[PDB]
Amino acid sequence: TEEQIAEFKEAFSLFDKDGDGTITTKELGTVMRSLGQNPTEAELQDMINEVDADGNGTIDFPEFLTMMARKMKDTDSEEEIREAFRVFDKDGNGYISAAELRHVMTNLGEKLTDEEVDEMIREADIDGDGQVNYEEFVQMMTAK
Amino acid sequence: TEEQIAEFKEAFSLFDKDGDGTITTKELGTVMRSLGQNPTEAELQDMINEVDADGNGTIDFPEFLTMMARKMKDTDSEEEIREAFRVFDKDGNGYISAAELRHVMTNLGEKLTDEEVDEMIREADIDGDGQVNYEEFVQMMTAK
Amino acid sequence: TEEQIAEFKEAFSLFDKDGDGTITTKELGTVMRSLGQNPTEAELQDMINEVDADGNGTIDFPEFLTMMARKMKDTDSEEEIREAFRVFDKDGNGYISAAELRHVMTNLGEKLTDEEVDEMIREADIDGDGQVNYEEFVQMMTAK
Amino acid sequence: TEEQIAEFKEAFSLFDKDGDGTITTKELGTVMRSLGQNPTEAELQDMINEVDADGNGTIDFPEFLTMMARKMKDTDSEEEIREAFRVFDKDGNGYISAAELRHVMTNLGEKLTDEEVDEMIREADIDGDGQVNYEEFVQMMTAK
Amino acid sequence: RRNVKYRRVQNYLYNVLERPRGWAFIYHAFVFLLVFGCLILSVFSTIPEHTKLASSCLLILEFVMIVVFGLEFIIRIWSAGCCCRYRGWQGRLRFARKPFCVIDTIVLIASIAVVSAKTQGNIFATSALRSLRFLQILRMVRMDRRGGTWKLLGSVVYAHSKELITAWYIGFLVLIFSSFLVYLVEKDANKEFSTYADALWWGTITLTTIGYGDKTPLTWLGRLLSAGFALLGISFFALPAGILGSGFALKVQEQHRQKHFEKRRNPAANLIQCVWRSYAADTPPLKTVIRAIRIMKFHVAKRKFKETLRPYDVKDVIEQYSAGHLDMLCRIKSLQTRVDQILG
Amino acid sequence: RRNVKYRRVQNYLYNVLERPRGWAFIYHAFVFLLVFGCLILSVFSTIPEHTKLASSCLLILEFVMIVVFGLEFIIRIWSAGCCCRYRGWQGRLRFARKPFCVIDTIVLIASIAVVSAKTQGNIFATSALRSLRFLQILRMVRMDRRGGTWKLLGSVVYAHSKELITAWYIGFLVLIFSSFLVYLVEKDANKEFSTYADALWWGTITLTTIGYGDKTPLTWLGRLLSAGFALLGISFFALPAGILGSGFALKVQEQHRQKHFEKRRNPAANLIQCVWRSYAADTPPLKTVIRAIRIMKFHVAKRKFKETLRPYDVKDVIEQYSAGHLDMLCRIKSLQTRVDQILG
Amino acid sequence: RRNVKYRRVQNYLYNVLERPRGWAFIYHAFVFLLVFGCLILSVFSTIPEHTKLASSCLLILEFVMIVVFGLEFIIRIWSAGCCCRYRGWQGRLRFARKPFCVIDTIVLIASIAVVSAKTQGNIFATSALRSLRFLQILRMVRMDRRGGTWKLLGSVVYAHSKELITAWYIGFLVLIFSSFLVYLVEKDANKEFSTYADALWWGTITLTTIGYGDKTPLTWLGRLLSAGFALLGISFFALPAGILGSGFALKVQEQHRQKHFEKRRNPAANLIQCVWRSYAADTPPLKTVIRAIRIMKFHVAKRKFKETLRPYDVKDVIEQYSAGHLDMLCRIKSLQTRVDQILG
Amino acid sequence: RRNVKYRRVQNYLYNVLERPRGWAFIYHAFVFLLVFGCLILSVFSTIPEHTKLASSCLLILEFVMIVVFGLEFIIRIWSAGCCCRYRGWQGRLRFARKPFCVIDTIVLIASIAVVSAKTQGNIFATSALRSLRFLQILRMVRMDRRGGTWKLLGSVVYAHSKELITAWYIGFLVLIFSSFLVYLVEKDANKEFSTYADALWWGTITLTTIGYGDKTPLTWLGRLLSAGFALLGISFFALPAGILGSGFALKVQEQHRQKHFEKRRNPAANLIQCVWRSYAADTPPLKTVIRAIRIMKFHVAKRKFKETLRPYDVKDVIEQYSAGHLDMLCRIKSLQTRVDQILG
Ligand SMILES: CCCCCCCC(=O)OC[C@H](COP(=O)(O)O[C@@H]1[C@H](O)[C@H](O)[C@@H](OP(=O)(O)O)[C@H](OP(=O)(O)O)[C@H]1O)OC(=O)CCCCCCC
Ligand SMILES: CCCCCCCC(=O)OC[C@H](COP(=O)(O)O[C@@H]1[C@H](O)[C@H](O)[C@@H](OP(=O)(O)O)[C@H](OP(=O)(O)O)[C@H]1O)OC(=O)CCCCCCC
Repeated sequence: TEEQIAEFKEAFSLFDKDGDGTITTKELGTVMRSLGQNPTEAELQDMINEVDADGNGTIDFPEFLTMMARKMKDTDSEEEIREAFRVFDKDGNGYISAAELRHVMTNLGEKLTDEEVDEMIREADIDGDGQVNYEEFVQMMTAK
Repeated sequence: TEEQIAEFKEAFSLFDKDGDGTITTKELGTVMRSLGQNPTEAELQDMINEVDADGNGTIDFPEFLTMMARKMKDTDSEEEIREAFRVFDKDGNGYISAAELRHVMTNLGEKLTDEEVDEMIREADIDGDGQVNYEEFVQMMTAK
Repeated sequence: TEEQIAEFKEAFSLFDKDGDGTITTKELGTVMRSLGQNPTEAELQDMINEVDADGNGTIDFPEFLTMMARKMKDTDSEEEIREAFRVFDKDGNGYISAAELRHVMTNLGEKLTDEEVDEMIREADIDGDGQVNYEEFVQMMTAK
Repeated sequence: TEEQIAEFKEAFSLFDKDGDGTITTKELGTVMRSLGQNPTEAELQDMINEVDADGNGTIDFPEFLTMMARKMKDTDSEEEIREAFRVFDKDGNGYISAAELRHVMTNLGEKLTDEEVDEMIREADIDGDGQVNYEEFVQMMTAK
Repeated sequence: RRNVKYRRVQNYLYNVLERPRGWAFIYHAFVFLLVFGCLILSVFSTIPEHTKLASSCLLILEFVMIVVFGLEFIIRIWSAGCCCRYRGWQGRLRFARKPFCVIDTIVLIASIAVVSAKTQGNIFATSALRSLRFLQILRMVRMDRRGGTWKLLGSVVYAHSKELITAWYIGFLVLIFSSFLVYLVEKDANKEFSTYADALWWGTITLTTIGYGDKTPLTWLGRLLSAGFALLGISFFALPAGILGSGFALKVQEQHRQKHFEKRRNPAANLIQCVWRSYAADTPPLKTVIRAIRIMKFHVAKRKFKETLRPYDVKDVIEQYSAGHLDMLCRIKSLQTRVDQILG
Repeated sequence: RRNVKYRRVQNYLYNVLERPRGWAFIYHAFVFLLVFGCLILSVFSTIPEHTKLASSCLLILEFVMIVVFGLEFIIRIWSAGCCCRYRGWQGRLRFARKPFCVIDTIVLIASIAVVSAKTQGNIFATSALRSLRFLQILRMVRMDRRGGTWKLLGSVVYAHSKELITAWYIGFLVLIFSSFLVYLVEKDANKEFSTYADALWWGTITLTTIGYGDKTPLTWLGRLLSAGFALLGISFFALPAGILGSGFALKVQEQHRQKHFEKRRNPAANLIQCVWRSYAADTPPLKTVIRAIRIMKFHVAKRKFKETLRPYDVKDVIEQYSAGHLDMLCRIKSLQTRVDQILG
Repeated sequence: RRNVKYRRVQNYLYNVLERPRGWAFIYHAFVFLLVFGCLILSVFSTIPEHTKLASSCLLILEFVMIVVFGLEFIIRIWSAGCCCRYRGWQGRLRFARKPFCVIDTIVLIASIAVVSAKTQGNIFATSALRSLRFLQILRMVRMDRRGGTWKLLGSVVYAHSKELITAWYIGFLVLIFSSFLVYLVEKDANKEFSTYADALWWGTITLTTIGYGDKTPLTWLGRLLSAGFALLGISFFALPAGILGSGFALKVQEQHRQKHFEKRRNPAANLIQCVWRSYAADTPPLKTVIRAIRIMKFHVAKRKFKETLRPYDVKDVIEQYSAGHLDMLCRIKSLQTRVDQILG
Repeated sequence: RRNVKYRRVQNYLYNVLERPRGWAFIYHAFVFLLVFGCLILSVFSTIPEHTKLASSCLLILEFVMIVVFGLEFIIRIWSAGCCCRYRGWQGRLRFARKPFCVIDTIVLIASIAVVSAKTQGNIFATSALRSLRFLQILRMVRMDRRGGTWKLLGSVVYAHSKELITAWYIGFLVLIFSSFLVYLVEKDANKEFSTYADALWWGTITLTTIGYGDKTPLTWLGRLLSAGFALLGISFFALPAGILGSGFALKVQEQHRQKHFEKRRNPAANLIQCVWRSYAADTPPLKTVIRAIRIMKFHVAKRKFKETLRPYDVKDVIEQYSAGHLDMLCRIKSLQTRVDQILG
């Protein structure tokens, strides 16, 4: 994992920009705004709290390494994703229509760019009388 | 009642200021503001509605004459006054303290000038351990 | 129905002002504002949705033709009108007073011009102790 | 108590700044603002009402002397302090953690200066697995 | 001074008698207890094994009753005359004109008649004596002002009329159907279920959960049907009590909430102040017209004092903040217009 | 004029008959009382000790019944024809097509048949007579429009389905367990507790609080277990009635609150005004397209008239003032921008 | 350290004994179960067929009872002394001064007396023994602090006094009237309805739905009147239970809502902080006056800590946003004035 | 395609079996009806006068029972394997690991054993047969997922613990006191009130309103005391049912209100969108850190998706508009400052 830890350290040095070795709300906000995000101070606080496990309020290199070590594809994550998909389900039959999903992704929550939405719609089988299973989606996007 | 109707007509001509023979909200508001009142348009509407009995929305001379004909001292008026006094009563014993009445008249509702309040307090017997009957007040101020 | 479809096409071309063949919210809003209406964007959305039956959000010529084909005088429309009249009824006796109807039309909902209101009041029999049936009104205005 | 009454009179003369012999809201507010407090008019009213016992609304010298005569260390005061400490208790075991108390004193209510907070934390025994009794605190700060 | 206190206490007596509050309620609780004791002794007089002692003690209790109610009656007349509306002979007569005052009068003379007849022993009076005893409930009847209780009950019954009727209809259907079925099943094996009227009596007793036991199904099929329909019907018969109780409790909660939201204090003070203005009223024509306007203010504040009596609504504050919205709109409009004026 | 009044009163008769409100409810209360009296007399006809007088009076009451219901039936037909939807022969036939009109028709002819059979005395008719009498409940059955009561009950039962099922499940478990335990304890000392089915009957009678007394535990241990389980089970058996009653009362409170928050007045007036606009509708093409747009306005206002029918929500005003927030944000933004323009 | 832990655990014992919470409630549930078992065995001692074994087991259970309550008594004294208010001999005496501590003391010595008398067999003690046994309920009685339960009940009864009185009045009228009518109808045919007192007993048993069955109407007219009045009266007799239950539930809902709206956290912290300020208090005259002002702050924050204890009201936020309105008014006024200054 | 539909229907079968909703509830209502019919026939088997036919029909019904439950069992295994978590042999074994699956398994093999023993006639099996029959309730027991009902009941009982305890305490005191007094009054005249335990039995039966009638007071004083204490005690014994029912209804109202205020839709969509972002995640180091940040967003949106699950509060909007206040304050401050800049 020498390459992996080297990459993690490279990223952490990119974010830190100094020898402090910890991530503060202001520095993280400035780095993320360098890409043109403009988040909130509460956003910074919540994001940093999500990472820290000691309660000091700063993300040290070990905390970032531990956070990035765990794989995204996890059983609890899969269950959360499945129930989130079920939240917007009709009859709970495991299938969703393309149009309603398009509307949900375009209005509810984080409004995504139409290019990405069309890419994901065309990624899977959208045929079948306009109904597409989301179990298949869940399988593909949890494959890492 | 020739003198009385003459006085009523003099007052109505003072208020009307023209040959229309009816009182509108705007004209009444201007006349009352000439004394420095500055009321509201809703105030004008409510005041004129209180007088009119035909629903046209204007006080004609007969309506003003009928309104001023009835005497202020009336049994229903006396009952209303007595219950209003009872609203701010302690134990319903018919007596009120000078201090609480002073506070009520100085804060609640139409805040009166201290000169008038002192005049009315000194008008009646304010002695008696600081408690004064309001039944006696009710009798005196309904005497016309 | 060649004359009728010709008139419908003339109106649709007047509204469209181009070869697109469909009605958008912005274009409809501009055309209606040319008469001095100044509606809302939500008004445009609701108006266009009321016409469209495919969910695309634009009124094509066939949709306008279908909308204008159905006659205004319909049994369901008559029932809706009768119940709407009953909403402001006293005792449900089928009769309404001229004054209360005047007040309702002058204050509640779309405030109409007094000229039109007087025209409609004089259109029917307003006599009879100040009470006029609204069933007769319902019959006349549904005659097309 | 000649020295004590002399000190009380010196303080009362410092606050009064005149021969009136009574403390008004405005004068008290100005004196306290001379130290850079900037309180509210409602604050002045509540503070003066807390002292006065006659209802006139001004603190005379006897009222200030009576207020300062009673000792801070009192049984009722001790009970109030103990229950206030219990309000933020976990399991009601008589012990509180240093971190949660720090957070409470830094966020809830009157936010104190970190210097004073550290001084009070170091005043008592903060060891013992991070848990410190507040009964001991209550005993020490009520000693006068 | 002396007369002043005389009328002051007379007024306090009026308060405790005709205006119960606090310990006056304790006083009226005592008189109700005396009435109830008289009623219980009157009932015990019916029993022959106790008739002798029941009537013996009832004579003395009735004597005490007449004494105490006569004293309360005269004190009530005097204290009522205190109020300056029933003062003087004419006012006392007017107070006697009250339906409950005349009712007290008649029950009191009736009670004296009871005592005198007891002393005499007239058979005709004796026979009437029990009916005369019944009149004492009239005291409790009077204790209810303007039939308050009744009205309250009616109100709730009218508020929940639809659901009470639903419960009654469903319960009646269950009663009829279950009674008929149990009759059919047990018309022969059980003699007590001989006539459908007997089955109806059994059904009424069962579904109300009285369950006397005089009639009970015996055949097993009859008992099964009885069990099932009894479950359904006991639920539906218990409904009306539950609906009325919940209505009463929700009504209390509403009254409490309205009491808390009572904003009538300041408008009532406005009414008092404009009343004082109208008093001060009573350039001749200018003074007369000022008096007219002050009377108008008095009436307007009375209307305000009444619209406050209307309890609070959330819709009210919805309109209130809605007014806040229009306010902010106009405000920002003006601001931008004048800032544009600046830019110019 | 004359015909005008003729149809006006005809319409009032329709209102009192098919549209009960106010005193029309008093009218229908009277007819329900007559139906109930007929049912009570029919029941008393069952008793043999009163069968003679019961049937004698029931003959005359049935005669009055047929007369009054025939008169109401014909008056109902005529008044219904008044409404211009059931006018004329075709409209009267359509009104007769109503399920309740045909039900009234059949019950009426049945009643005549009852009277004729009584006059005759046919044994076959006589046997059928009681079943024929039963039909009179159909009047009350008809009095419920579209099964309102039923639906309401169902609604509440569906709203509280989870808790009703909880109460039923726990109560059933308590019934089974307690019945079994009392059976075990008293299977020998008490003969009435011989078979577990008898214990189940006792448990059902006990827990419902009917308590006939036909079966009662005797052994002291049996009585102790009976007492404890009876406490638990009476509570759980009383639950469903309490849950349903509280549901009914809370539903009434919700209906009352929604009624108070009814803002549909102004949108309904908008619907009426746009209806009048569409009427006024009915440059040829410009007029035709204006008519189209007016019809669109009519439909839009109908949708508004419907979304008002949706009762009020606090979430609604939460969004409303939330709109207030965005408003203030934009407002201040604009203000600061233009003031900066000034500074420049 | 060692003594520190000694007093720490002593305090925990005080918490579990005199401050039940969590598992201390489990502990007190156990002691209540022991008291209840002792009471049940004491009752069974009454039965002669079981008196021998009942008393035999009751002797050992009473021995265990005395042992456990003596241990709890001494542990309670010690743990109470822990709290620094009952520390030392004087403090232990003060704790014993508590009414419930002395009650525990007397019941404990009484229990020892019971055991000793049992050992002896004194006839005079024997006769007193049952009365002595009764005292054990005093444990449960003590478990209620400051009569909490009682007060709560009273509160609700006072809150719903008007409607409880309505239900009682109407139910009493129905009882009297129905009992009298059934008496009249059945005074002759039925012997059990011989005296009106017997009819009253029947009415009370019926309307409460107890329905013993000892007295039941027989004549059909009597049964009809009984059925109707029984329906009305069972509803009205069930009312008070329903009203009280709904009151209790609505009170719980209010308590829950108030708990959620509890904003007292920050003002309580203000009270603590100003208490610390007053501590820090304890230029000589300047320091003394600063101490005076800090004491004033302490009292002010206590008042704030109390006005927070007052639960939440919607009227509060109505005034709050109303303050928002005045704020916006003043704000816009100032804005327009200064923009006009600009224009100038 | 074909296999696709195969698994699609397999999933629908899983939904109807293990995820009841809509008509699947109708399906499970049917199986519950079959279980209940089997239980009723099993009970009737106890009666000797019907044992022959009861058992004869019960044999065939048990045969049908085993067939249908075996079919449902295998279909349930297959459909559960559908879900991709119980797929394959290992997944089927995991599904069988469910407590309710193994319970179904054991009850099914037990039922087969019942049928085989019936066929044989083994005395030892015969004796065990009734206990085996009892197991069928396990179907209903299984129908409750995670003991939902139980938990719900417990919740309410814990929510109203204080008032339930109040009702129990007062009712117990009334029971003890009234039973003792009636015992004292009737210890001699009435033989059934011989031992205080008998008086306690009478009191328990009376106050619960069961009123068997086996013991009833005879002496008039006994009947008077019984009447009064019966009124009080019936009210207090009925309390717990009323309190629990009102608690259930208020809980339903709260659930309904929370459902209406459910704002979780948009944050749940945010959670889904950030999940898709994290998927898209899976300059190497820049991509890896972007993946880390996307995982952080996923967790943050899950927390948001959870804090939405927290129902709505008015305190929430109080803070919301309170934020509105601070907003307006800052806004006006900025405005005035910049306008002063203009003036300068
Ligand atoms: C049934 C047998 C006889 C019953 C008699 C017992 C009944 C009895 O005598 O009540 C006395 C007392 C009443 O005063 P209580 O403090 O309870 O009532 C408060 C007070 O009424 C306030 O005025 C209310 O605010 P609001 O201004 O209205 O808005 C407030 O309601 P809320 O705003 O906070 O919500 C009330 O809390 O309550 C008891 O202590 C019961 C002790 C029971 C001891 C005796 C028990 C028998
Ligand atoms: C009667 C027989 C014995 C009864 C004992 C059974 C009674 C029993 O032991 O309760 C335990 C537990 C209590 O905790 P429960 O989760 O229910 O209570 C939550 C919790 O109390 C929160 O504090 C409350 O918010 P708040 O801060 O107050 O505002 C919240 O109310 P709300 O805000 O969401 O509305 C509550 O939801 O509830 C059960 O699971 C019942 C399992 C029953 C299993 C055993 C059943 C016997």
